[PDB]
Amino acid sequence: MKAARIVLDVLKQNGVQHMFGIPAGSVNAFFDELTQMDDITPVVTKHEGAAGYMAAAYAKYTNHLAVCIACSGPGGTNLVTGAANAMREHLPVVFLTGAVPVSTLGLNASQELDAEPIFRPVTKYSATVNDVANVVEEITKAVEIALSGVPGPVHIALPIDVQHQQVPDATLPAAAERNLITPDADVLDRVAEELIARESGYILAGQGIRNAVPALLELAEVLNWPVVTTPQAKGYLPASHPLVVGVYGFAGHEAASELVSGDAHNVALIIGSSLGETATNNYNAAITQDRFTVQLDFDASVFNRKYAVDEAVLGDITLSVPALVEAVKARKVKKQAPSEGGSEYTTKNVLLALQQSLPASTRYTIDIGEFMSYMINHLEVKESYTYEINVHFGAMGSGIGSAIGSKLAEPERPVVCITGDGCFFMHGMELLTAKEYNLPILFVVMNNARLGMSAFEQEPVNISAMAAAMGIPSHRVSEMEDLTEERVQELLSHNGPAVLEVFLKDNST
Amino acid sequence: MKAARIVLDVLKQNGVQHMFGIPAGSVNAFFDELTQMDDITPVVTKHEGAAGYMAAAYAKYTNHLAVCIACSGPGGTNLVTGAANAMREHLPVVFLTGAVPVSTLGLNASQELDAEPIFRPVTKYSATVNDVANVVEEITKAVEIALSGVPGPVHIALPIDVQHQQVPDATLPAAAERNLITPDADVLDRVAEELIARESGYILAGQGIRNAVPALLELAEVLNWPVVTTPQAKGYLPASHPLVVGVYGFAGHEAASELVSGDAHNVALIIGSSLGETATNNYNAAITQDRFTVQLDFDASVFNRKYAVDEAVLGDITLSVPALVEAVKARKVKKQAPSEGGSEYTTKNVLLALQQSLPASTRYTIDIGEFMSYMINHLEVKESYTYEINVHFGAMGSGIGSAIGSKLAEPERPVVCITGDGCFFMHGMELLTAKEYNLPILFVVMNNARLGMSAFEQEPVNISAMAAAMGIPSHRVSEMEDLTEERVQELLSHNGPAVLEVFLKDNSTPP
Ligand SMILES: Nc1ncnc2c1ncn2[C@@H]1O[C@H](COP(=O)(O)OP(=O)(O)O)[C@@H](O)[C@H]1O
Ligand SMILES: Nc1ncnc2c1ncn2[C@@H]1O[C@H](COP(=O)(O)OP(=O)(O)O)[C@@H](O)[C@H]1O
Ligand SMILES: Cc1ncc(C[n+]2csc(CCOP(=O)(O)OP(=O)(O)O)c2C)c(N)n1
Ligand SMILES: [Mg+2]
Repeated sequence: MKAARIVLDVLKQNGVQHMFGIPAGSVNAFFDELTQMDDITPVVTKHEGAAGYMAAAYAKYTNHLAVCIACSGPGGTNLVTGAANAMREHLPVVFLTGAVPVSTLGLNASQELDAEPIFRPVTKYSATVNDVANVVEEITKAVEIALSGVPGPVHIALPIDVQHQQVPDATLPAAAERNLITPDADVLDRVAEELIARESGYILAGQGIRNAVPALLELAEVLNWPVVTTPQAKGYLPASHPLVVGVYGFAGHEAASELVSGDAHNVALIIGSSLGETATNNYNAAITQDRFTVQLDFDASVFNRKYAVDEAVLGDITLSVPALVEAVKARKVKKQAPSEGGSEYTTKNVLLALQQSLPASTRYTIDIGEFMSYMINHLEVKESYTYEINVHFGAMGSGIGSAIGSKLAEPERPVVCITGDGCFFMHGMELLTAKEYNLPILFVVMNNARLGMSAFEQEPVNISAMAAAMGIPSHRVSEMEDLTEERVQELLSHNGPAVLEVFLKDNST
Repeated sequence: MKAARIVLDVLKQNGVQHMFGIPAGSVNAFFDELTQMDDITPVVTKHEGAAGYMAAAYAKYTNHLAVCIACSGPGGTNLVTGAANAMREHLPVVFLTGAVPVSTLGLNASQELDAEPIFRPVTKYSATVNDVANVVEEITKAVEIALSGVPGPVHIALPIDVQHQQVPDATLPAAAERNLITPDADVLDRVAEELIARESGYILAGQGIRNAVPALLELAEVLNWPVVTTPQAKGYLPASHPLVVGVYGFAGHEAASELVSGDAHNVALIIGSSLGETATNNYNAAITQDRFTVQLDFDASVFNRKYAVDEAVLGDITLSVPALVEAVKARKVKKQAPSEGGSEYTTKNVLLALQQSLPASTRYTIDIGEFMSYMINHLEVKESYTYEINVHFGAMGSGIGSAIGSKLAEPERPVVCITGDGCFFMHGMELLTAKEYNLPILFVVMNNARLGMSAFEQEPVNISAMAAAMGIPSHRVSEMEDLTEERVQELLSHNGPAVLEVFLKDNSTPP
C-alpha cells in the first residue's frame, strides 16, 4: 500500500468517518485515495482554521477521534489556531499536514515549511515522518496518544514523496483503546466519608462532567446538595432539575452567586472545572473560601493552580463520579428565576423569542461576541447537551465551525448557531460548506455593524442579502414583529443552511 | 507613559503609518491609544491571516516596516500563516500580540496562550515581555532585527497588564537604520575580472533585484548579456528592453528555456534568487551546468544549497550590483514572442483582453490558483513593478491581501487582483475591508466552481451577486462579449473595490 492509504486505513480502523480540510497538491495522495473509500467523507472547508473548529466539535460530539488535513506550508499554519483550541479543550483531533519531499526540504521548495516545531506547543505529540518505514508506527503512536490519558490534539507531517512510497510492512495495528486515568479507590472511600461528615456543601460542575451527566446528577441527589455550572457547562444540566441553581461565573446568575458567596455550604465539591477566569468570576475567592475543597479532575496539573485543594481526586469523571455515588450510598434550594421575554427590540428579547419557536432538543452553538452573554444568562436549558459554548480560547468563527461539526456527528439533533456580524466576516463562507453537505443549520446572525465586546464601527452589510446571493434562504429581522414562529420554522425546514439576520444596534450592557 | 503607548511611539518614530489587525480586549490599550494618534491608521481586517498578507505587501511596497496586531490566543495564532509568508519573503513585519496578564498565565485565563514558541520557527525574533521595565528594550530590539540585512518578521507578545503599566524610563531610542550587508570590494573586483575574461554569459534575475532595477539593467547593458527573470521577478524588467528574454521556471517562456539549456553562455550570473523550486524548473541543472557560476545574495545560507557556486558575492544587491557595474565599466538576442489574444472564451484570452483595457501602470496582484500560470506565461510586462506574484509560500488569499497592502502603500498606482473562487471563499470578505477604507481595487474573480490545481467540484456561487449584496459594484462575465472595455473602465472608476467575476469552466491545460 501507499503510505497515504495506510494512514487513512488506520484512521478508518479507529472509527473516523469524516476528514475536515482543504485539498492541494501536497495532500492529494490522501484525497485521491478517498475517491475510492466509501467509509470516509472528506469535508472540504473554505478556510482550514474553520476545519479545526469543526473537527473539535466533531470529536466532542462523537466522543472520539477527529481528523484535519491541510497542504504543506500555508494550510498547516492555518490549522494552528484550531489545534490550540483543541489543546485547551482536551479534544482528540489528529492534524495531518503535507510536506515537501524529504530530498528538497532546505531548498525553498514550493510551500516549504517544517510544521513539527510550530505544532509542538499546541499538541501532545508532533512528528514529521521522513521515512516510509516509520509511517505505521507514527500514525499509530499519534492515535494512541491523542486518545490516551488526558486526550489532546496530535500532529503528523507526511512529506509528499513519502506519501507515495509503498510501506514495507502493511500490517495494521488494532484500534486504540482510551486509557483512562483510573481513580484511587482508597481516595474515593475517604472523600465519601468526608462529604457525609461535613453535612453541607455544593457542587460546581465544569464541562468535565459532560460524559457523566446522569451520574453527576445522581451524586447531587444522594447528597441533597445544590449544583451550579460553569458558563462553559451551562447546557449539561436541565433547569427543571430541583437541585440545579444556574450558572456561576461569566454572565452567570444572581441565585448562583448568592449561593457561592454565602456562609451555608461547608464543602466546595469541584467536579471537572479547571477553575479558570470564566468559571471563577476572575479568580474570586468565594468558591472555596471558608470551605473544605474537593476537586475531581483527570489532569494532575490543575490542582492547586490557584485554589488550594484539601482532597485532589485524580481520575476520569466517567469512573470517579459513578464510583463516588456508590461510596456515598454505601455509607448512608433557591435556584435562578427564569428570564421573561418582552416586546421591546433588545438582544435579550430577540433571543428569548427565538427560543420559544424552536424544538426543545435544539443545540445552540454560540460564537464569540456580546450575544454570548445573553445566551448564557437568559436562555433556559431545556434538556442536556444543548449549549456548545466556548468561553476559553474563544476563536471568532468557532461557533460557525461547531455548528457544522455537530450536525455531522449528531444529525438527528437540531442546531442553531448564534453568531455575529464579525464572526460572519471571518468565517461565514463556511455556510457554503454547510450548503455543499446539505446540513440543516439555522444561522442567527446578530448584525450590529461593529466589533464590540470608529475603527470598531463599520458601514452595515446586508448579511441576509449576502446569504440570498449564496443561494441560501434568509430573512432579515429589523423589528420584533419580523421575528415570527412561521419564519423561524420555515427556515429550519430547509435541507441545508438558512440565515436569520438580526439587524440590531443594542447599546445595552 | 504607558507601555502600550511607548510601543506605538517607537513604531511611529520608525515611520509606521498603518497597523493591520483586529481589535479585541487584550490589545485595546493599543487601539484605545490609536484614537489619540493622528499619524497612525488602524486597518481593521476580517481575519488576521489576511492582515499579515496586507502587512507583507505593505512592507514590500513602502520598502520599510509594517505592523500587525492581534488579540491574545486565536488572534495571535491566526497570524502564524502571515508570519511564515513574511519570513520566506524576507519582509520586515512586526507581529504584536496581546497576552493574558503576567500574574495569571498557567491558570487558564480567557484566550490564554504563550505565543513566543509558536512564532519562533517563523520569525527572526520572538519574545513575551513579562516586565514593563524590559518593554522599551524589547520593541527596540525587535525593530532593529526586523530591518536587518536579511530582513524578516518579528514577534512581540505583550501581557495586557504590562500594556497599561507605566514605563520606568521613557527615553526613546532613535529610529532603526535598516542594515545593508556590505560586499567585500576584493570579491567584487575579482568577479568583474572574471565576467570580462570569460566574455559571455547570462543573468538570472530573481526578486532580490526589486530595489535596483536600473542598476540591474545597466549591468546587463554594459556586459551585453541577456537577462531571464524568475517567475516571481517577472514584473521587474519590462518586455520592451532588448536584453530581457522572458521568464525561466514555473509557467515560463520557451525562449528563456532555450537560452538556459543551450550551449552558448559561459557565465551564469545569478542575481537575487534562492534557486528554489519555481525558479529552477524543479531543480533542473541547465541553469549552471558547464557554466562559471556567480551568485549575488544578502543571505549567506543560499550559496551551495543545491547549485555549486564558483563565486558567492555576499552583499545587498543595491550595493553590489552598482559596484559591479562600476568595476566592469572601469575594466572595459531571441526574446520570447508576445502572446496574441483571441475570441475563444478561454482563460488565456479573457486575461489578455483584460490587459488591453487597463492602464499600462496597473499592478496585478495575483492570488494562488490556476490563473497564476496564465498571468506569468502570457501577459506582457509593460513597465517595472507591476506583478505581485507569490510562487513561494503561496497562501490562498495572499493575492487579495497584497492588493490592499499595495493600494495603501502606493495609492497613485492602480491595482488589479486576479483571484479565484477558492481564494474568494477564504479571504473574499476582505473586500469589505477595501470598502471601509475606500481603496479603489478591481477584483477579477476567476470562478470555475472548483478548486483547481467530487470534492474539488462545488455548486457554483454567483460571486458577482455576492459582491452586489455587499454594496460593491460588479459585473458577471460568461462569454467573451461580456468583457468590454466600457465595463472594466466603469469598474475601475469607482472609489472603492469592484468585482469582475469571470465565470469560466476552462479545461485547457495551464502553462
Ligand atoms: N472525563 C473527565 N474526567 C476528569 N476531568 C475531565 C474530564 N473531561 C474534562 N475534564 C477536566 O475538566 C476541566 C474542564 O475545565 P475547562 O475546560 O476550563 O471548563 P470550565 O470552563 O467548565 O471550567 C479540565 O481541567 C479537564 O482536565
Ligand atoms: N537586496 C537584496 N540583495 C541581495 N539579496 C536579496 C535582496 N533582496 C532579496 N534577496 C535575496 O534574493 C532571494 C530571493 O529568492 P526567492 O525569494 O526565492 O525569489 P525567486 O523566486 O525570484 O528566486 C533570497 O535569497 C534573498 O536573500
Ligand atoms: C491556505 C491554503 N490552503 C490551501 C492551499 C492550496 N491550494 C493551492 S491552489 C488551490 C486551489 C485554488 O482555488 P481557486 O481560487 O478556486 O482557484 P481555481 O479553482 O479557480 O483555479 C489550493 C486549495 C493554499 N495555497 N493555501
Ligand atoms: Mg475556482
